[PDB]
Amino acid sequence: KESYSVYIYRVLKQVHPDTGVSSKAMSIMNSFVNDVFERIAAEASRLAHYNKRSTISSREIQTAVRLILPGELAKHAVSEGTKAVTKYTSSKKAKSRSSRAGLQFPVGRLHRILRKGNYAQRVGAGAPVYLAAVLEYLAAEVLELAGNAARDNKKTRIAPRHLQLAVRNDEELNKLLAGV
Amino acid sequence: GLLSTNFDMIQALPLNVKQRVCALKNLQMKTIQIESDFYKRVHELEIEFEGKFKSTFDQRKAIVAGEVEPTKEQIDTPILEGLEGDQLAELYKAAEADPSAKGIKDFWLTALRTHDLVAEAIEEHDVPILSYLTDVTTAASKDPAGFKIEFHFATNPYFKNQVLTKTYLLGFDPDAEAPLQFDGPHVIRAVGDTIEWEDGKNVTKKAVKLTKTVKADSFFNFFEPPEQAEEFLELDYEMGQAIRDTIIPRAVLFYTGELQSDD
Amino acid sequence: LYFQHMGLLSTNFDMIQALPLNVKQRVCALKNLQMKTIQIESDFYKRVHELEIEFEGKFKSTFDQRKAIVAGEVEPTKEQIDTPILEGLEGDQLAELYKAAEADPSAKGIKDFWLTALRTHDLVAEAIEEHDVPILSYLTDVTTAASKDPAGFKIEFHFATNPYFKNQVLTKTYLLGFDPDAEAPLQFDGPHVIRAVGDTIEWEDGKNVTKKAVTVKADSFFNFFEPPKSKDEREQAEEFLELDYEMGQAIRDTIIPRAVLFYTGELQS
Repeated sequence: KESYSVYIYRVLKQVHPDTGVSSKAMSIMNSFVNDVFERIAAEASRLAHYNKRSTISSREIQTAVRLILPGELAKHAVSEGTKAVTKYTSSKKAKSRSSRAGLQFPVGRLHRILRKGNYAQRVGAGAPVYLAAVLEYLAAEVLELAGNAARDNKKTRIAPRHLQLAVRNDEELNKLLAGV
Repeated sequence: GLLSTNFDMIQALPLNVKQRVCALKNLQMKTIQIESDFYKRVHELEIEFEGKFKSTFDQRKAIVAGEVEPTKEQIDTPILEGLEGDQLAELYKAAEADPSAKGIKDFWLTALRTHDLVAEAIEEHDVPILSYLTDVTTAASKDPAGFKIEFHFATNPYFKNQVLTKTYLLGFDPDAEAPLQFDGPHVIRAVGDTIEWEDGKNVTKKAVKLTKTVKADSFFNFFEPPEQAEEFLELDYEMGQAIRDTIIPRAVLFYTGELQSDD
Repeated sequence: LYFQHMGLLSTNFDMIQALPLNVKQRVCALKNLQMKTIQIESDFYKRVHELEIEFEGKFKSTFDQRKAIVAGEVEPTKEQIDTPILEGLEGDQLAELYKAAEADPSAKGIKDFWLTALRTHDLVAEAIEEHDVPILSYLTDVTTAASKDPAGFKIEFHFATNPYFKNQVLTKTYLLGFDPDAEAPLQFDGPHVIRAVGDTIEWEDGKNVTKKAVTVKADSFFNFFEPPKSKDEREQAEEFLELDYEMGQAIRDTIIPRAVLFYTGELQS
């Protein structure tokens, strides 16, 4: 039941700088992010419930992402998560984990939610970085398509109907977000 | 002490210059003693202002509990500061009045769990317990120097206590054995409160198999404070500071979530 | 912690939205009560400011004695000499250090004291460029004082006679607002900078490290004495203004009270 609205909004300004988003469309975005997060986390736990300490690493998230996300979304998400981890382990006023990874989505909060749900409890620092990049990539893809549909319909604000056009008319987003 | 950033420079200093640095160390100790008096006066200032803050917090508790009704001047305050006229009127129309809903349910639970530091301490089995929290208050003292935080719970099936008290004892003087540390008031002791749990409700304890009783994760270990012992106390104190300095004075901003952090 | 000025981005917006109207109106009352709490807090911060002014007279003597030591104007007393140069070390370990370098009668005071202290602080060190270094060697003292009317504080940088500029004191002044912003009252977190006021540096010919020929502004610590202007004198400029103020706070609140600990590097990050 978590809110990523401020991060979803910052991502929106990156792909569509002069486009807004309605409050109901923002609720739907949050549902997308929460649903994908829960599914990715539940499988990352199940895959790490069988090693000794049960420690969710960047590599468990990577495998859960390959399983949950379809085809090309999976390849691009894995690309994004890999780059975020590499930039994060390469990185150094104290800079937040999200900005060290070059991300808008909140690494620290996702670490807390991962550690909390006891999904194979013990979480490595790379895992929220990778997962934040995956959810941010998915948010950016949806927002890009929904923004395009919005100003094709002569609007400057993403409405719920622009999200459904973005999702249902994209083969892989539709398979990923069908149950939501 | 040999970890100092500029040790090699210090070592190379000629002796007559070294003695001047020593003089500066002695003068620095005197500065810190004066700083200690400053913090004592600030602590008294905080005590003085408790009476000034009290009425706003009382009125807030009465509103949260449903004991008093909002005035017209109160009703005309925007529920969220950020909104424009149009969007605000929508928001007020999104859900009709419900006369069976008294006060503001889950106010303190929502406020506490929206703060990222306190959210770290809240487990899911703590959530229904914190639903019974009706008020959170704080007060400071000169004798013994420190402050307390009190958590008021309505009658509930989890424990019998009606007030859970957390007390911090503070040292305001520089440590005679390390005077140059002094960074302000520092915790001597934390004193919690014994929770009188109803049968089978103690989420702070679990057994593992000899059969031992070990600590389970829960917000309510906040009321059982402590070579690791210094790591717990500092993070316990910092959570206490957050509640006293940040959450209590600005509770409704955490309830609405208008105060955010980017960890 | 930041205040979310876009209300629809509020973390608990959907919960708020779903609240029945009679509950919403109770939250509205709490917002009104919160504004009153903030007004009382602003009075608290004014009282703290008064306390800081009051204690200036008490701190002054320790800082003055420090400047005299740094300049070589006074000799350490026996009790000062017996104070360990580094806090952790015991008699045996100290006698090592005190024998590691023989006295040098040509060395007066503590050369480069304030330069070293400032450059050991990570925030201020970022602002010190290499052509600033020989100028800051002439810094004999850094002082600060606060005022009630007009509300704010100043930092004064005292320079010995030097070939870079003629000024003996460079002053940086911050005017602070202690009241909540009437059009955005809920964000109030304490005093906020209204304006920063610098000082005119009377550079000797060809020594102005704040200027370069491409004539453009060059990077230099001494641009601290050309602060960014407030809006009533002109955007991105207000983030520049906040970063200037933050460095002023670092110097006043941290480096000045604990200068020798930054000189030794006993204060770490």
